Amino acid sequence: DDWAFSDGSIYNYSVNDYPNPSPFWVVFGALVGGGQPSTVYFSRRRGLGFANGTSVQASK
Amino acid sequence: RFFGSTTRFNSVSFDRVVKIPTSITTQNNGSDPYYRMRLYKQSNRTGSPNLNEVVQPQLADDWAFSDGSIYNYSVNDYPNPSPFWVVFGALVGGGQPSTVYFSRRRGLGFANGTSVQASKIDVVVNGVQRTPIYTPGSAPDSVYRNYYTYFADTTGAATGTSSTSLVNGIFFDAIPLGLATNDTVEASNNTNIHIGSASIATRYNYNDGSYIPAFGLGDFADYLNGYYPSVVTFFQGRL
Repeated sequence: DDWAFSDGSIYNYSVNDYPNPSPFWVVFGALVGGGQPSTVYFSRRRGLGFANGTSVQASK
Repeated sequence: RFFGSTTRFNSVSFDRVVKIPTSITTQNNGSDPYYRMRLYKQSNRTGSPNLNEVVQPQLADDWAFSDGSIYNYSVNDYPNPSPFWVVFGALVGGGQPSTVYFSRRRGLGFANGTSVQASKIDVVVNGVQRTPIYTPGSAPDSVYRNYYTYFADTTGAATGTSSTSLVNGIFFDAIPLGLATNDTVEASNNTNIHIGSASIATRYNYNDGSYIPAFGLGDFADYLNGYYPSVVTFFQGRL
C-alpha cells in the first residue's frame, strides 16, 4: 500500500536507498498478496489560475 | 542530465550488460576529459553504496565501459570501452533486479575552455541558489541538491577543494545523491569583469548591477578576453 514517485526504475528497500522522483512513474513497496492483478486509481488536483496566478475565494 | 537510474536484471549472464540512460550520454564530445560518471547502488552515500570502476570487472559491484557486448573475465580479456554501455563483473545474488544510479559530471566552459575559480560559479536549482561543497562530509554535504565543482584536462580530473580552486565543471554527488528528473539547473559565472564598476556579483534579486543568466552565450562570446556581441535584432520570436 506504500507508493512513491519513480523514474521507471525498480526500487528495492534499504535503509539508505531512496527512489528517484519523476512525474510519470509510481513505484510500490511490495507486491499484493495472491499474485493477481489489481487496480490503481489516480486522482489529480488541477490548478485554475483565475486571479493571475493568485488565489480566489472558494465561493467564486 | 545529472542524475538517473536504471534497472539491472540479475537472471542471465547477458543481464550484466546495462545501457546508460540517454540523458546521461549526451554532450560526451567523443569522450572529452569532462565526460565523467560515477555509479552508485543506493541513493545515499551512507554505508557502502559505491560501485567501483575497474579494468577487468570481477564482482557484481565492479563495472567498466562496454560497447553493448558481453564481457567474460579472463587474465587477458578486456572490455571494449564505449560511452553508451556499462558491463558488470557478475550478477547480484538472489536473482532479483536491482537499481543502478548514474551520476554525471558536466563541464561548463565559462572561461573559453579554461578554468575559473570555484567561488565564481553560482548554481541555482528550482529557483533557489545552492551552496557548493568543498570538503566532503562537511555541513553542506548533508543537504540535498548541493553540488561539487571540479576541473578536468587530458591528464586527469581534480575536484575543487576550496573557493579559490580552478574548476570548470559541476556534479551533484552529495550525501543525498542527485536530482529529480525534472529539476532545473542553472550554473552561472558571476565574474563582474568587462562591465561597469556599479555592478555586483550576485544574481538578479530586483537589484542594480546583478547578472541575468544567458544559457550558452559563453560558447560564442569570449567572457575571458572580453569579446561580446555588438548587434542585436529580433526575428520570428528569436533574439
